Amino acid sequence: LEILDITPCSFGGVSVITPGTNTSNQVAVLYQGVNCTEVSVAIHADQLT
Amino acid sequence: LPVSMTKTSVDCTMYICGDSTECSNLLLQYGSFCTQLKRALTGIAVEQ
Ligand SMILES: *[C@@H]1O[C@H](CO)[C@@H](O)[C@H](O)[C@H]1NC(C)=O
Repeated sequence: LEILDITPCSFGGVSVITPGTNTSNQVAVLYQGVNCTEVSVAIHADQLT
Repeated sequence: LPVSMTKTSVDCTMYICGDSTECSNLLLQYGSFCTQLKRALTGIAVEQ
């Protein structure tokens, strides 16, 4: 008999930054509109889709 | 004079079939209908 909220699990967006593959192969990733101290623990739990 | 509007990045699967594998599968039967929507929303953000 207590009150509990319901929230989005982790609805955001992934954008990939990358120079031309004719130049290099390194890639840096974005995580749209999410505090990524939350994904840093998430990769530890490997719960990232 | 307005110069820009709020940029939107709606997503097909997450909007239509919230975390439902069967729903996403039946959406795949609709072809690339919504990739057009994603591209158009990227476009509107770019023009803003
Ligand atoms: C998001 O930013 C940091 C990093 O997580 C932290 O202060 C908190 O989680 C969030 N802060 C705000 C103001 O939403």
